[PDB]
Amino acid sequence: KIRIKLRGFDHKTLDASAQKIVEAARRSGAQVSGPIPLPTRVRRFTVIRGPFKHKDSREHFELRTHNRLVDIINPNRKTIEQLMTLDLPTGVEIEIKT
Amino acid sequence: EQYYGTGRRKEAVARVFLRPGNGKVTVNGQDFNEYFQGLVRAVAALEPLRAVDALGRFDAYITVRGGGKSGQIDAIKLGIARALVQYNPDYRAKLKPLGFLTRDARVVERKKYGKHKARRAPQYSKR
Amino acid sequence: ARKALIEKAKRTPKFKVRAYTRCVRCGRARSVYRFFGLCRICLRELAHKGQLPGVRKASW
Amino acid sequence: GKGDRRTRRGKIWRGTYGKYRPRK
Amino acid sequence: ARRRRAEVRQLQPDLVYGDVLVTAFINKIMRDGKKNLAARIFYDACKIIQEKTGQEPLKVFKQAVENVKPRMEVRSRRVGGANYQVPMEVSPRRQQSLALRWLVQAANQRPERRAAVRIAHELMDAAEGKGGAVKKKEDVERMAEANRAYAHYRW
Amino acid sequence: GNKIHPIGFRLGITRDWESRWYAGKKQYRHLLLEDQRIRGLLEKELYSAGLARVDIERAADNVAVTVHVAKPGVVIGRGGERIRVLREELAKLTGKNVALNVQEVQNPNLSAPLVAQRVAEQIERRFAVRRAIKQAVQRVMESGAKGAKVIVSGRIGGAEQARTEWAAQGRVPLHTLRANIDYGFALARTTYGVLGVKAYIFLGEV
Amino acid sequence: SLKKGVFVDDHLLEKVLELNAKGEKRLIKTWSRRSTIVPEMVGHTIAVYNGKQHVPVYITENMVGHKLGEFAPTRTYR
RNA sequence: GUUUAAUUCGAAGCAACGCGAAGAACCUUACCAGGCCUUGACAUGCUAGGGAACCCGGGUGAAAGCCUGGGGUGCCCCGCGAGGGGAGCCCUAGCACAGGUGCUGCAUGGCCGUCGUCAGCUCGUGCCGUGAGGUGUUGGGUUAAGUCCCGCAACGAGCGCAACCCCCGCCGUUAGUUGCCAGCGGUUCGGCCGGGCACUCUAACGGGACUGCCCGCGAAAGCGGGAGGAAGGAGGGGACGACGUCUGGUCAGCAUGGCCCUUACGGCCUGGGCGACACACGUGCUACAAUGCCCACUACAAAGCGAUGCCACCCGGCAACGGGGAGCUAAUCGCAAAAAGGUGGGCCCAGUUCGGAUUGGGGUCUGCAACCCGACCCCAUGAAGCCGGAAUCGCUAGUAAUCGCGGAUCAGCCAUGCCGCG
Ligand SMILES: [Mg+2]
Ligand SMILES: [Mg+2]
Ligand SMILES: [Mg+2]
Ligand SMILES: [Mg+2]
Ligand SMILES: [Mg+2]
Repeated sequence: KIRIKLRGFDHKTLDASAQKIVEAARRSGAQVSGPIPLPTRVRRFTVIRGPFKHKDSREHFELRTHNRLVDIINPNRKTIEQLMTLDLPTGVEIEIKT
Repeated sequence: EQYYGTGRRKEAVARVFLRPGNGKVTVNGQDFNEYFQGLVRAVAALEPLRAVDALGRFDAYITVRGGGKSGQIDAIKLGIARALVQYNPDYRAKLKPLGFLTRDARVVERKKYGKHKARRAPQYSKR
Repeated sequence: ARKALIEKAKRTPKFKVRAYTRCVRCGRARSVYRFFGLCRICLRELAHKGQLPGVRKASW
Repeated sequence: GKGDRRTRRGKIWRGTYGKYRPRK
Repeated sequence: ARRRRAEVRQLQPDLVYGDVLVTAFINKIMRDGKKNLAARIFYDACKIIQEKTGQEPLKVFKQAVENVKPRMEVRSRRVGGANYQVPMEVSPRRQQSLALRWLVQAANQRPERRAAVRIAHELMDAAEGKGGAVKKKEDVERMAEANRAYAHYRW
Repeated sequence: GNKIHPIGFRLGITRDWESRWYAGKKQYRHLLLEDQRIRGLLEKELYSAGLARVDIERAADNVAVTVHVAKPGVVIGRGGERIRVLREELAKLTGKNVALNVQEVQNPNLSAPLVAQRVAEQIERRFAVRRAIKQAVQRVMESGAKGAKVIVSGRIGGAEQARTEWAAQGRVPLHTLRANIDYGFALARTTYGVLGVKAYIFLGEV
Repeated sequence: SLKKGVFVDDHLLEKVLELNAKGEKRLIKTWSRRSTIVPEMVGHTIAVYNGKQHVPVYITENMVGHKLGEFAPTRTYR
């Protein structure tokens, strides 16, 4: 039941993690509807290349934020053990909501 | 009991749904006859019927989703033909050669830095 | 006024009246972002470097 | 001076956020 | 615009009538990116000669067209060490495109308060040979065929 | 003068960041704040060992810092009176889960800065530029490399002019993605002043 | 536009209200400007700076909503 | 340019002039004027007095600054005790000092522009020449291209074009808190619900387009095609910018040599200035109107953003807005109403129910504080403007024009400029 999203600026670190979470329950308890890809959120920053007069010639950067979601349909008292056990993830943050 | 069509042009979305009816063609309710009251391309949205001599025949549920008005029409001029072919597939050689079964994608150009409307560079002053 | 102005941007003296920004490494006045705390300069010379997580170079 | 200190003219040059705009 | 000779765009024909020529004109009156707002003028004008007489608004359209398409015309071209002008015939496609832009620009000049009035008149007045679009047409030929003597370039 | 930052062009692919953590909305700078001085602390304290890289592992509260140096025998201390007291004396500004690593180096002369580090160190001492790079861009290629390029510029010989230099053998396709090329950022405060020692080291493909 | 509430600088009332315990004099040398022309003070003369000097003026009934900083011109061109 | 006391500095055809500025009310600020501070606004180290630290206040003084007061009194070497000492921190004195947007971009590092997205820059072997060197890269043709072909005493390669990266055109799967009666069951007939994942949409990996095939043409690359295919010959945009010139731009983003300033060329405050105006240019903004302009009614977005913030909604307000407060730390909540569009009435060519500059009075709206130097709104005042000379500007496709929607610095503040979206 309990709710978690997955937020990472890189899908590779996020999808894998999203694929990683599924292991700690879908192969520990009942089936889980796979990850739910939210529309990716961006933080679109374009900056003038030059340090002085050349106002044009700018260059663009993005701090993309890839959001994905996973919902378990039967919170199993043993699978949740397998969750916190996975203390080897990556540089990605996640939250748990009820 | 029906056939579905997809129609996307100019990032517009217009779900197309053909049924074998008689004369009901509306859009999200409203009424295609009068949703689009006051147009010019209005007849052009239903073309793959008189070109197949079959307007007084089938019926169509219509759902649009956002997109540009002409892009909402020009996409309908697809999902019609982008349907039917499932169980009505012989509807081809009097269409593709004449030239309907294509998206005619013409997506806009993005604005770019150091310019204005994407391609109009500012005034140029050698002086 | 290099090492003389950033120090002012700390004590917070007069009312919400002189509350402005200041880049960290570059210490530059304007062109500073509230997200990175970096001038448009003191950001690139770390962005292209890579000390700016997720800050790739855009492309679209 | 369109959008500055002490006139009344026009604000398509000064903006409005934080200016006098609703916050909380 | 030097090497390969480009591609002429092919246009979307009309819906009402069955001819590209019709659309070839409605897009021409179109201003400010306002498309439907133009076909009114045209088709409001069409729905006048239907009431004016037993003249169909299309089967007549083309006659003033062939009364606005000229034959031979000039062209400015640099030779020797100064500037003169050279005549020639007229490209048929250009002959067509030259006609339309001639036609529309004759509208706003006509003293007519409304809209389609400015359209049909220069059309109709050129259906027999007494229209502005005819004057500016022949004037070129008047400025051209008067230069028959330039028989060496010509090509 | 063109050719923007090769790594800055890499970055979002191939070689991943010199750090690694998501950050929230208003806590980004709050973490970046003390994240940078971590690097800035060592780029003149840990130097006499050849520094080329410093990761940063975070996610929440706990921070794992990994260093990439070639000569660890001096940063580790006679038995720990360095590497284990550098950690404890690192929390003093950031009370965080004091963590550390030291990744070995099997072939130093293959990392782009280490060269440029070695060059400037060699440039500072009154040494022959053109013939301190020729030896360098050769011993790079010698160490199993397959391409290199090391450009310097400044007051060569202290003369009033300022011509750059060259020292390269092979291929350095900067404009290609899969190339995987590290890039060296050096600096040389000297008698006459400030230099600019760069370096490209091609490596492989795919 | 002076909304619900008007103002005038602090030490001004220090430098202008003591001028009325006996309805006192006129001489003054201060440093404020953005203040509001005080309807309760149309009976003195006020030292108002411009950039290099203080240039005053006798206050007159009509002067109310305007500011003390207008009677002291700054950009010497006119 | 002109001037004021200051109108800080830089930028100088193409490469400056809606440029450093994506923050000139004070500070930002670098400028002027005045007031004041001098081991400081900062960092490291030493000596001495008081003291730990740290909170609070007053008089005056424009502020800063100056003088003063109440408290309070920690951590380690002893001693319970009257009482010796020390690390840190603070104030006052001597210092070592730092500090400067001061100067030189012609002394530099780094970063940027131009040529220029031009298509060139070269190497290994061989050959020709005493040799420097040439050839290869030249000739014909073709292309966006040194792209490629033929020939050629040359044959191959490296940097560069391309391509490997990103967004769109098509589709497959995965997955369903947006969406869906496309099929059904309640409906205040709303996707509100039960319910379901094709469809909508979303974001990860993938197939797909390679002149592949065929009818012809030029031997050759290539070309007119055509079929299939979504697209066909680069499908359409992004980012990527070689050797090198411009002794190019930047000591003012930063670092830094050297000269200088150190009782100030350092530092703090109030006010004033870069908005000053007989002028002229640059870039933009509304127009000078019937495809036109107002009023009322009636639909469609794409992207972007936001908890100590976004603001529905209720009332009040003839209006910017005020009090209350739903939801939303975010595909949910909101900013948010989009304009051109469609219907219907007016205005029937007028200097106009076209345009809003100026200006009088009157308001709410943020912050110590709105005259020079804010909006929005009301009663108006309603100027030139009737299409613009010599010239000159961008633009080859969803481009040009037109119509509108966001973001980025922020207590407020230079945001009609910029960067994105439709
Ligand atoms: Mg990449
Ligand atoms: Mg298609
Ligand atoms: Mg230069
Ligand atoms: Mg207007
Ligand atoms: Mg209103």
